[PDB]
Amino acid sequence: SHMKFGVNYTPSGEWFYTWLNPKWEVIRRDLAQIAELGADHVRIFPLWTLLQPNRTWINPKALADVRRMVELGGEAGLDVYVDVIQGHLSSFDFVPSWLVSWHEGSMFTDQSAIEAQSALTEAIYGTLSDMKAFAGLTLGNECNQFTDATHPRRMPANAEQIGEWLDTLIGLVAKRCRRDGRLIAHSENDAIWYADGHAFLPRYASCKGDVTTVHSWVFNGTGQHYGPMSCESLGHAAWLVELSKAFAADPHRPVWVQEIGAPGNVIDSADAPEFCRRSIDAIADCPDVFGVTWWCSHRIPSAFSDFPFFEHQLGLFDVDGTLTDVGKAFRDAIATHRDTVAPPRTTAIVIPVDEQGDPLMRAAQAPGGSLFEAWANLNRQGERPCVITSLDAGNPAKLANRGIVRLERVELVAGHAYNAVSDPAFEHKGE
Amino acid sequence: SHMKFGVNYTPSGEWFYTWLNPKWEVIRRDLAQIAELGADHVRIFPLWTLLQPNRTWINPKALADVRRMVELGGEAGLDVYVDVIQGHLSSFDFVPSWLVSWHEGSMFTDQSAIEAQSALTEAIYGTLSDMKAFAGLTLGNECNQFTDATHPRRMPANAEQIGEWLDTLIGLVAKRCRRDGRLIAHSENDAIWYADGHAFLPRYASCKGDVTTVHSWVFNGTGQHYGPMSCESLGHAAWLVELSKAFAADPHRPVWVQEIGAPGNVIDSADAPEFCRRSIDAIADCPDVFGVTWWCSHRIPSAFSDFPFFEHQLGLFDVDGTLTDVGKAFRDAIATHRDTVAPPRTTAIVIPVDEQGDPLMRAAQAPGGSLFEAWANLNRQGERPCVITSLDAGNPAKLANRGIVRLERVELVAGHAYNAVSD
Ligand SMILES: CC(=O)N[C@@H]1[C@@H](O)[C@H](O)[C@@H](CO)O[C@H]1O
Repeated sequence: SHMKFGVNYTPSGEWFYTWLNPKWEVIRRDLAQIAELGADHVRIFPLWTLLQPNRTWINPKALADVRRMVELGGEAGLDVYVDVIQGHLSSFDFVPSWLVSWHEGSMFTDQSAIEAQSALTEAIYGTLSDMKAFAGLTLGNECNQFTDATHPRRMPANAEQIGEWLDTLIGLVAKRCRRDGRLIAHSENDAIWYADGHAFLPRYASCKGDVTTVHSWVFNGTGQHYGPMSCESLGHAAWLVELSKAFAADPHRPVWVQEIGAPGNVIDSADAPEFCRRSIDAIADCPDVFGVTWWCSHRIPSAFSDFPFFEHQLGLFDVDGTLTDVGKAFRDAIATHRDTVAPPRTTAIVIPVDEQGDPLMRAAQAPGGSLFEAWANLNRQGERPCVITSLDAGNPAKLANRGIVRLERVELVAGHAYNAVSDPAFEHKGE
Repeated sequence: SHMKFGVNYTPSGEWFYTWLNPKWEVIRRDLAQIAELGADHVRIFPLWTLLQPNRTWINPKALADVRRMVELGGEAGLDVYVDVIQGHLSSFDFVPSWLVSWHEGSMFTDQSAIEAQSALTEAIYGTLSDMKAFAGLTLGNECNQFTDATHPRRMPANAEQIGEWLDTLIGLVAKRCRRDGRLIAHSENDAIWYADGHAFLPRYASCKGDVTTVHSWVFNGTGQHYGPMSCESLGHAAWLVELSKAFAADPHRPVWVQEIGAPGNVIDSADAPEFCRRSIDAIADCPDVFGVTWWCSHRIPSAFSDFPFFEHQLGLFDVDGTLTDVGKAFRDAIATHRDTVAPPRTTAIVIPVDEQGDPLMRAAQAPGGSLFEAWANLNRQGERPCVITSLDAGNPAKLANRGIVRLERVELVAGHAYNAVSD
C-alpha cells in the first residue's frame, strides 16, 4: 500500500472566517497552490455555527458554500475530505447558540442535539454525494475535547454514551460510504491515547469508522521533555500509528495521520523543514498508513489576534501564497515517499488492558510513560517495534495475522510530561 | 412632546438567522408591512458573531449587510435604530469564539475585549454615518444580562466597572451623535430596576446616553402575581417610565419604551390585543415619552426550535404575512395616540436612596413592593403619580423643575414577585 499526501486547508487571507463571504477566486488559487505541491487531497472545515444556527434549521447557503469549496478542490485535481462538526479549531470553540449558556447542553448525550448532528451529517453527505471530488467525511475535528475534564465548558458523557454517539452518527452514512466508494471516520485529539479517565477510548478510534485518525502534535510534552529534534519527538507520529494498531480488531486497518505540523512553540522555525522530512520518514516505515495530511496550508494573517503565536507560522504557504521552507520540505517528502512500502513490524511491546480491551493506565503510554519509552527505546535501537494488547498477546491467530514473532513485556508507570493544552494560557481551566 | 411609534424588526421567514444570507426582497416586503401600520421607525439587530469573528477583525460583509438593511428601512419610510452588540436575543446568546470557553472573558472588564467593542461601535457608526435613515445607536440589547448572577456563563463586573464600560462606549460616539442629529443609548433588562445587588444601577439608565430605555415584560412576576389584565400589569410600562425619571438628573429627559410585548406565557392570546391597547393608553399619559417600540414585527416560523413557545406568537404579522389581532391593536394605538400630549404629573412617590442616588432596597420598587404598589394604586385612582428620590425631595430646584407640588412618602416593604425572567 502507498500513502496519500494532503494538506489541512486553512483559507488564505481570511482563515475560517472566510465562510462568512468566501472569496472564491482566492480559494481557487489556494487549492491550485496545494495541488502544485504534489498533494492528492485536502481536508476542509465548515463552521457549525454557520451550518446549523438553529437546532432544526440547516442553512442552505452554508451547505452550498461547502459544495462550492469541494467543487473547486476537484477542479484543482484534489480529493476533498470534509469535517462535519467544528466544533473546535486552533484553540477556539464554535458552538451554535442553541447549545450554549441558557441552552447549555452536551452534544454527546442530549438526544435532541444528537438528532441535530444526525441531520447535519446527513445534509452534508447528501449535499456532496454527487461530487466526484468528495472523498469522505470525518464527524468533526477533535470533538472529544468538548467532553474532557480539562474543558472550561465541559459537555458531560461517560464512555458508553460516547460509544453510542459515535455509533449513531457513523451509522447514518457508513453503508452509503461503503457503496459510494467514500470514507467515514471520526477524529479525537491525543487525550484518547494519553488521558486516564477520558470518555473516548482507544478502541473507538481503532475500530469505529473506516480508518484510524491520529493528530500528532509534539507540543503535548514530547518536544519539551525529550527535545524537539529527539527521536521521541521525530518519531511521535509513527508512535501514534503503531500504538493505535494495538486497539484495532482489523490486523491491517489503515491509519491516517490526519494532522501533523511543526509547531514553533517547541520546534525552532529553522528546524521545522527537517522535522517535517524526518517525521514523515518515520511514518513511512509503518505499514498500512492511509496517508499524511499536513497542518496547515496557509499562514494565519497577523491581523488576527488571540491565536497561540506559533499557530500563525504553521502554513506551507505564506499569506500571499508564497511557498515556505516547510512547504518545500513537504513537497520534497511527498516526492520521496510516493512509493515507499514499509516492511512488517515483528517485535511488539505489550499494553496491559482490561477485559474490554481498554488500557489499565493510559498515562503509561503517554510521553514519559513506560510504554511510551519502551517503544521509543526499541525504535531508537533499530528494532522497528509495533504494539499489541495483553489480550492479543494470547491469541496466535492475531499474532500470526500481524507477523509478530517477538514480545516485550513492560510494567505500567505514569509519565508526567503530557500536557493536555497547547498554550500556557489555556491551563488550569477545568470546572 | 409627541411619541414615536416603532417595531423591533424580526425578519420574517428566517428570523435573525437571515443575516447569514439576507433575502433582500423579503426584507423589503417586511419593512413595507411595518410602515403600513403607521410606524415611523424600526429597531434592528445585527449579530456579534458575524460582525466581529476575531477580536481584531470586523467582517466588512456583515457591516455592508447592516448598511443595506438601514437603506431598505429608509426606502420604506422608516427611521432605523441599530443595536450594536447582540449579544443577547430571545433567550439565546451570540458571543464570538474569542470570548468563550478557552478564551472566556468578561466584556465589561477585559480591556482587550473593551477595545474590540469600541472598534465595533465605531465601525457601525462610521459605516452608517452617511445614511439619512440611520437615526441612532444602542450599545446592545440587554447587555447587563451577561453580568447578572442568574446568567449560566456570567461575565463578572462590579458597579464601578459597569459605569466605566458605559462611559467608554457611549463616549466614543456621543459628540458625533449630537453633531449629526442622532441618538446614543444603552439598554438593560429590568434587573437594573428590580434586582438588589445588580451591578447596573438605575441612575445609569437614566443619566448615561441620550434617552432612558426600558423593556417592559410582565412575565417578570407582575402578571403572575397580580393577574395578566390587572392594572399593575397593564400599567407596568408606564410604571417603568415614571420610575426611571426618579433617577434622572435631567427633569425632562425622554424615556423610550424600547420593548413592550404581550407575552402568551402570562397573557391569554385572546387578551393580547386589549393588553396592547391599554398598556399604550397608560404610556401615553406619561410626559416626555420618546416612543413606543413593539416587540416584535414578524412571528418566528414554527420550523425553528428551542424558543419558549410564547416567543413564536409575539409578532404583529403572522408567518404567512397576515396582520394579527395584536398588529391591528398596535396599528390602532398609533392612530389613537399620534397627537396625545400628556399633561405634567405633579404628585410624586418618594424612593429612599443613599448618598449616591442608589435605592436603599430595590425589592421595594419591584413587583410586590410597597413603592411598586403605591404607584400602581395612585395611578388606578386617577392621581397620575410620578416618582422622585429622597434626594430630589429635599431639592426645591428640581421639584419646581418637574412641577411637583405633592409628595407621598411610603414605608419600604420588599416585594417577592420578581422572578428574574427577562426572556
Ligand atoms: C486549547 C488548546 O490549546 N487546544 C489544542 C487544540 O487546538 C489542538 O488542535 C490540539 C491538538 O492535539 O491540542 C489542544 O491542546
